[PDB]
Amino acid sequence: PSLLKKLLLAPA
Amino acid sequence: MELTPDQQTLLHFIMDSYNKQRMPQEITNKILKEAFSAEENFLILTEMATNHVQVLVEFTKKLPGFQTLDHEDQIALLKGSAVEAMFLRSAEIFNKKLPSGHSDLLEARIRNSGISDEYITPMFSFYKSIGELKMTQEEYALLTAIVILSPDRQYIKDREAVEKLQEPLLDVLQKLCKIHQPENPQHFACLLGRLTELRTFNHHHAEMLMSWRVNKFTPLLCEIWDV
Ligand SMILES: COc1ccc(N(CC(=O)NC(C(C)C)C(C)C)S(=O)(=O)c2ccc(C)cc2)cc1OC
Repeated sequence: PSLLKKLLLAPA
Repeated sequence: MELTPDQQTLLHFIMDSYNKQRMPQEITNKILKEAFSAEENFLILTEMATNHVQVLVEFTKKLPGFQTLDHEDQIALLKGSAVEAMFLRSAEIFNKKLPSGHSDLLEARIRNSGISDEYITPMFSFYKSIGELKMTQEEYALLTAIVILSPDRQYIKDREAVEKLQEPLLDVLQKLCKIHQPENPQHFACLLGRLTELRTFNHHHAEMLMSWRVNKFTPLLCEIWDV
């Protein structure tokens, strides 16, 4: 996965 | 005139998330306290842009209904709006968050670093232009959300779902315009008009970034900007 996807999908 | 309870929830979410994080004072302080030639200008640009990416990803994630979009559409809106949302956030910091007179000093240092002024002059001119509209924190945060939730993007599969997400935000912004600038019925259209200038920065962002390269962007920045 891309860096953006990892950051976007990281649970809040 | 007054925001209904549903509109208040949308506005609370946007305002809480927008003002949660702040650009570290020490990043901007390096410009005046340390040597600032083309190389340092490039490194500081990278740190600031990285800060924008970290803030805007967090902000975007808290946008009302953003998680109703599939992951590919979420990524497309993020990448599609990145440059515009970054300049809007920088405009707010530059115009309202710096100590008195510091904006002119920071402009001075950038104009004297050595980096080509091809895209620098229109950036500062944009800040001056939006600065004359005397926007509130609410207006900056809502315009940022409106930019992100744009159904017009090259890449967005569910345009109608995005249009339905953006519509209540435009409605909140229109209400805020009527409450605080009642004497100017075109205030809402003026705010939105400033987004056409941002779209041109977005369209030519690869050439702009090229002009700021000193003889190299980080992996995260290469991803969000397609460079
Ligand atoms: C070429 O020099 C720069 C170009 C853009 C930026 N920036 C804008 C800016 O308005 N910064 C100001 C602060 C107060 C927020 C000051 C420093 C002027 S920025 O925030 O690093 C930025 C904005 C937008 C994009 C697409 C990339 C990078 C910063 C730069 O120097 C470090």
